[PDB]
Amino acid sequence: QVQLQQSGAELVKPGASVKLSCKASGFTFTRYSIYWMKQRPGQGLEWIGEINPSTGDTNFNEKFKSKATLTVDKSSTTAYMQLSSLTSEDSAVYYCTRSTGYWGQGTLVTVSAAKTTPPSVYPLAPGCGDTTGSSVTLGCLVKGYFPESVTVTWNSGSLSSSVHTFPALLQSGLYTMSSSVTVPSSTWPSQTVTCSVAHPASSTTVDKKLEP
Amino acid sequence: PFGEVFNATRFASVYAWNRKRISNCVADYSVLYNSASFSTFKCYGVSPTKLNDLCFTNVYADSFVIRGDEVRQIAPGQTGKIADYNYKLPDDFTGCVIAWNSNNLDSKVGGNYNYLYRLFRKSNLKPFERDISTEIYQAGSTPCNGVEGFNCYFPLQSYGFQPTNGVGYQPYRVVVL
Amino acid sequence: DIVLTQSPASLAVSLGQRATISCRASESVEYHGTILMQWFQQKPGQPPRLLIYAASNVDSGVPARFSGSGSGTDLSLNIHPVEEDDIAMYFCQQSRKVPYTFGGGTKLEIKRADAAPTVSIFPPSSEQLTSGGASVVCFLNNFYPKDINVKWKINGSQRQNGVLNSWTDQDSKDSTYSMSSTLTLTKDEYERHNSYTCQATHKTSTSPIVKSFNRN
Repeated sequence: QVQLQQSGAELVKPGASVKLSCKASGFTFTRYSIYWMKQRPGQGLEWIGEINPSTGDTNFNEKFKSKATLTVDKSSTTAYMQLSSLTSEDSAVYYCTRSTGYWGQGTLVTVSAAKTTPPSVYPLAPGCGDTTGSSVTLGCLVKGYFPESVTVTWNSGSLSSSVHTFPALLQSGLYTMSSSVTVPSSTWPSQTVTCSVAHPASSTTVDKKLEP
Repeated sequence: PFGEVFNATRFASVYAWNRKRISNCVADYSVLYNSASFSTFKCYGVSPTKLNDLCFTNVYADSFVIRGDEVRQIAPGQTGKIADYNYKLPDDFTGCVIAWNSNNLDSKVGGNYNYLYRLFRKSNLKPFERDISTEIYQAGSTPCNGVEGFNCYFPLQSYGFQPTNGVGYQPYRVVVL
Repeated sequence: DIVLTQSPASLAVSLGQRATISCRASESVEYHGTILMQWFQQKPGQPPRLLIYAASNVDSGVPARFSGSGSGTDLSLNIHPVEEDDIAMYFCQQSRKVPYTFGGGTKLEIKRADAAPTVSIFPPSSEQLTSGGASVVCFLNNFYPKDINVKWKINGSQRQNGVLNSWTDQDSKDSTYSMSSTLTLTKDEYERHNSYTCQATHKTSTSPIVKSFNRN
């Protein structure tokens, strides 16, 4: 099917440059113009600079200084955008889009001088006097990571219903988030539950087993 | 006369409406309204019971498949997508237009993408005209150059007939005279 | 640069009702017979998808429940039977003059009957203690409406310093809201007490809904 796989979740030191890739699949690369969009939490969507997969491109004077759009017509079928001299106003989510259908997953760029700290995962299981009930809620606390971008998955997807991903919070340069999952009480103490947290910005993945 | 038009196994598309001729033969416009259950027989000029008594090469049959909500567009003076962009009747229209539902034939689980319709055009269609152009319609000040995007749209859209859709979103089939 | 101003910024509607949002443009986004407006929908945590192109035309894969109307300078997006999955942000974007501009957005949330929060407390893992810290978690899941308040108690006394709260957008399945509260504290400051308590205050209960535990 039509797919726009973006890379990303990248920490970039202030003032450096970065190149975001977006690979296209399921459609002919040359028949569809490609647009790049910027979204910062707090601000709305901003600006559509386009590349015609056949030379031509057009930007916005607001980005006609930090944005350089190119593409590889060849087997890559990949559109690239290079962002130059990244200031703190440049950390955001950038999307590649096809003018029709879903946009790419979005690359989150974080421009900071901080060192990549991996997340610390902790299991949250009730114990010592819990009256069970028809169902039980377990959790995973993902604390002390940077930069933002963390994905928690329960039982590799077997527990996708009754899941809650709480947005992350920045308290002193580090991020903290939580995830909850509710399951029938007849299961968890018998059939085990495992939480798999993924940090792409550190290329790390940690799995924790919840036990009473 | 002939009946392989209405009893045809494959009907045309709106933007490519299929015309058929009939001459040097006899046509009985009365018993036509017998193999019927026709949901539409809109008629302008003379009644078919009276027109059963004369006949030039005027005998023309235009077949295609439209949208339910759009059957009202195959009528003189009407505007819209089909009238302006697919099949335009004149204002001197002297004939009849016959229609009927066909959801059990031209519908699919997952949509039927065979029937299409023109959605954009630089100018309205002159009466009795057939446009099969497939060029990227320039919507704004931009030459498109064989590439789609914001503006510059592909002009032919598919109906995607599903059975779960409503009667307006259901198929049909039209005639002419 | 046409300025796109959306109204309202936040619309609440009921299941099956009609929802309408409007977009004003400083200039006319019309050109030679077509209105160069687009409507995009971004569900919570998803990339935006194109709903409407050329102001009134619907893109493939978009249900007929969405419709586009308006003229030149004032445009409207309508949803005739609002379904539970429509919880999303809605952006209008123009394309008659480069640069292409977007609107401010419109968060569409869904009205439903009240729901009491299921509250669950969680002591700190024994291994966070080895790190020197101790974080007590409390989940308040599936509550409606959005308004909710949280009090942390310890040995009876209220604590308000090391408390951090996180909220979720409305769920596409429940139309409810969940919330997490973390009381972070030192392992040394944690062993100097016994009972910990998470109290929720919501429309559905005149009395605070309480979960608690003791360090024994």
